[PDB]
Amino acid sequence: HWGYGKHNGPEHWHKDFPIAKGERQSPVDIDTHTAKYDPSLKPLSVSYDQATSLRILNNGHAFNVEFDDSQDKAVLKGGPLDGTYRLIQFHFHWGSLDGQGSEHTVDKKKYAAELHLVHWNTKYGDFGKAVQQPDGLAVLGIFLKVGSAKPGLQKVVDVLDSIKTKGKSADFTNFDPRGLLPESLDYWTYPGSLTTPPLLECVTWIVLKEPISVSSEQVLKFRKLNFNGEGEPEELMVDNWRPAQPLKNRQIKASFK
Ligand SMILES: CCCC[Se]C[C@H](O)C[Se]c1ccc(S(N)(=O)=O)cc1
Ligand SMILES: [Zn+2]
Repeated sequence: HWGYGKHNGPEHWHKDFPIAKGERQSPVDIDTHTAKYDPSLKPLSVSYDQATSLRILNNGHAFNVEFDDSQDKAVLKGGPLDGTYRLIQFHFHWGSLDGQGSEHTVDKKKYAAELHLVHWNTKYGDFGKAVQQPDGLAVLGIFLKVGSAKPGLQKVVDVLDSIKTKGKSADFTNFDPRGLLPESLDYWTYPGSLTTPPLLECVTWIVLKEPISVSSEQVLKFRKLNFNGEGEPEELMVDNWRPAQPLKNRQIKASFK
């Protein structure tokens, strides 16, 4: 099965998922000098005041914080988007060392980690339908750098001991994802894909320019997670990131000058 090892990692994925070599794959390097300011892009609208978190799951590739998406409770609108996109889950990608871990890069700079807040277009009715559509998903990407602690991340860090291994889940109610945002909502945007199999070309990527700061102790706790199931030999959950893919016939747009 696919993963991030020597034998099943990103360079192998094309054999089961040929769209891996497609025309709008993610992530990409954001060349900040080549991205064009698009004065017609709107401010992002992030409306998370009524978000209902439910559960946290170790899926063997990352951990997902899942939300109630059965109503318009936590939505993303505006920016490059037409219509309303409902928050379904967030997860991270991170490194074994602070100098790697992000999926997107900025002028080839790798951050320690990257947060993905995943949303689906409500005109398609459910997430499974939305991933079959070129405008089905909107993923809000936020870089993490190591420095000062992020206080709004700590409730996530403290539960990870309870979901160490693949298939473990824990109740995770009343978590406020607004605590993970930076101050500025300035962003880059481009059409892309899921960054894991099945690599479907269904994502409007919205990547915030301002990173959030997390502490070394916070990311060290991410790196204590396991890819393996309980009672299997330990394989630390680190370097769960896909490298940058060819931009091909795409333009990255900036919301800011
Ligand atoms: C069977 C249900 C529908 C088929 Se999609 C299969 C599975 O649910 C992957 Se969900 C996924 C979401 C976000 C990302 S990312 N890193 O943000 O681009 C990656 C994957
Ligand atoms: Zn992701």
